[PDB]
Amino acid sequence: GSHSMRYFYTAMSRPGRGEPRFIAVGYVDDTQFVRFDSDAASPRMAPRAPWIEQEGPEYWDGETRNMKASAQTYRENLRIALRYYNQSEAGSHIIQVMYGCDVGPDGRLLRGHDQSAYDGKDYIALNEDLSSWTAADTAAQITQRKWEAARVAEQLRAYLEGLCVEWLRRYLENGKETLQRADPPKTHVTHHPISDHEATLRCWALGFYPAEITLTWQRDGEDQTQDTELVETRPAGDRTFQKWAAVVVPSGEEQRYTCHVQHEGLPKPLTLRWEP
Amino acid sequence: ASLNLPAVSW
Amino acid sequence: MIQRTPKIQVYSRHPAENGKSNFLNCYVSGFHPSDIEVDLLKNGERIEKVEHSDLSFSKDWSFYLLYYTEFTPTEKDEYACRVNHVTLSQPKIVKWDRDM
Repeated sequence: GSHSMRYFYTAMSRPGRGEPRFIAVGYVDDTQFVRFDSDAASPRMAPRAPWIEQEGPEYWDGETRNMKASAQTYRENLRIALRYYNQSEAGSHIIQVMYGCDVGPDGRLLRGHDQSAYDGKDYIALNEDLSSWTAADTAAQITQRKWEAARVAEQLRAYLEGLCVEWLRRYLENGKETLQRADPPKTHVTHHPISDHEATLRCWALGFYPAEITLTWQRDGEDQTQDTELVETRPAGDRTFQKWAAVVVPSGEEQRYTCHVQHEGLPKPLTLRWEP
Repeated sequence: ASLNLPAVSW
Repeated sequence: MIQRTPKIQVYSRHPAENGKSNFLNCYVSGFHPSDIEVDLLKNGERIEKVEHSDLSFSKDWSFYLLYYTEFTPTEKDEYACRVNHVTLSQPKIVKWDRDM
């Protein structure tokens, strides 16, 4: 199917406690494959998936050099942001960045991304054209002006259409046994009385990959969106994900409720019910 | 592989 | 600035079966800023050597982390996750419930 590669950077200042920490992680789809942490005893870009381990020392040395350079850039950006927002040197602040590419089954670019935040709010984003920027406020407009003058968007576009897609295709081939395998959810419905008058039906999905899934309850064939409790999809720790959806139902009406599961590992959506 | 973007600051 | 308090889920990697080794997970998400303190507890006491995932974040910029440790459930033993964050006036304890 379709696939993505994403890098996520977090830079966190901590006045009085040294220089800002810089952490980077890389993902293909929902699989982390690299990390870098400036607080490690010996900072290096390090593998986090088996299929990246075969990259040679030139790869790891180059990625480590790039992360060290990026840490320096984002430490400077934290100082610049203080000026742009008229902020004191006493507070802790955070820059976040996400960038990468999405490809289709043919491996061709579907779209690229490059967006940043300051203190958890949008700061600046590369538009889908990979040629212009959206600035969230008058501070980010200063950055936008600098990046327009230096034709930064052209450099992002070159990466996103070139090396980003090329490396993603390589990783997908090297990791094809996992990255190109969908694991369908294992599903069941549980029932727990809450009183003499009502019971909870909980529809479970376990063991699935990738994380995207839809779990819905219907009553008499109508979606129960506003009466369904839906937990956030959560990692199991073995690459797979878990989720549940619950509804409170009148006792004796349980068979009027059906749970519907959609996942890319299922050739057809599943319908299930409580099976006493 | 990560983006190598030298000499670009906010 | 604006801060966001963590969501917390405590659960096992595999369906729990007494006497069968498993992993106890505490997933914290939706929080900002990123500093957070997470302990896994066995009968109220902190489990040593718990590991955690590398810091990452969601499309809305909020952070998430998985804390985890190997464990063997029993009928007697109670497990929980204890979380502190700048948004919380005191630590929040969420008990492990096998049906959640």
